Amino acid sequence: VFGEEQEALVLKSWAVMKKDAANLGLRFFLKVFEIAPSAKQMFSEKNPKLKTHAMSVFVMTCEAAAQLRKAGKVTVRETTLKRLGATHLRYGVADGHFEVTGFALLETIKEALPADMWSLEMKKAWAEAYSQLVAAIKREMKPDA
Amino acid sequence: VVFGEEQEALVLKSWAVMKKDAANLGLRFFLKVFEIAPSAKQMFLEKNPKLKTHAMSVFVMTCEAAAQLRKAGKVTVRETTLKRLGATHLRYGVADGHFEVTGFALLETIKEALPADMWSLEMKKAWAEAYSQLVAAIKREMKPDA
Ligand code: HEM
Ligand code: HEM
Repeated sequence: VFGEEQEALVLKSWAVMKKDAANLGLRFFLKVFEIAPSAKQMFSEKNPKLKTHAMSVFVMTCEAAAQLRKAGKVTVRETTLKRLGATHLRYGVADGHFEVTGFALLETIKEALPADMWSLEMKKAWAEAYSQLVAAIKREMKPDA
Repeated sequence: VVFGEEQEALVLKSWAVMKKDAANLGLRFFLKVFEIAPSAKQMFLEKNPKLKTHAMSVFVMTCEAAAQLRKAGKVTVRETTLKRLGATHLRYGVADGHFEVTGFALLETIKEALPADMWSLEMKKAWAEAYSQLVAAIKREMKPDA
């Protein structure tokens, strides 16, 4: 059901935000830690691993949006998901963490994006792709049945 | 202490004896497990081959842990990987106490299957150490690298 205009809303804003990714990712993380400071204990500033992770969140969320247009479902490489599941299960990432991060995602997009690009339609588009990505990763963080 | 030649020989020799009744062995093994901790069943009755396949892996990999602890200073990635094992047991919610119950059940099952003549405090220790060290390696990939 994810439309072209939905996929487009994600892609066109990404196109703009990836021009300042390093600071984008930093804002992304400062916001996560402001809501839930305890989540800093999972990692261990300009930490380039933090940059890489933030960008991963954004890039794969764009890919899930692409994949929701096409197959109407997240079609990420099965071994990438399984790996994803295991890493996040390994570091103790629970539902709460995925949610706070999704919330921080939307607020970081708002803050960083030109005011004239932000809307309810775009909010929802990023919220859907991100949720569907999280659902798939969660699926590999539990027994398959 | 220090898994050397003697401890290996005890495990290998005993395993060569028990191997002959391995089907009945593994079933008895996990029945004890479920008897001590019934809640453990929900992570996966006598007739289920997937249960037997699992009990076999425990015995066999413990036996292999024995050979590598002696030959290389520690347990190894042979038949699958530590990271794979870590990730599977994590994904099914297996805690320290589950590993421990299974080890107790292991030694209990070995003592029941072996000739009384072969059982000893030293034999007990050899299997306990090789199992303890395998579990330790597995748990290492159920957490982040310190
Ligand atoms: C859908 C959202 C997310 C995506 C796409 C994502 C993606 C990734 C990727 C690609 C890795 C690299 C590890 C590997 O090669 O498997 C990773 C690692 C990690 N993620 Fe996530 N992640 C997400 C959400 C989260 C959340 C919500 C948390 C916790 C608040 C989190 C915590 C971690 C931790 C602690 C690591 C390990 C450290 C590292 O690789 O540098 N992730 N994530
Ligand atoms: C050192 C001891 C043990 C060894 C060597 C071992 C080994 C294995 C192996 C080889 C697998 C197959 C999947 C894979 O390749 O990752 C597996 C699966 C599994 N193990 Fe263990 N395991 C051990 C202890 C335990 C304990 C204590 C429990 C729980 C009481 C347990 C529960 C499970 C479960 C639930 C699965 C998944 C089975 C399925 O999906 O049908 N294991 N184990």
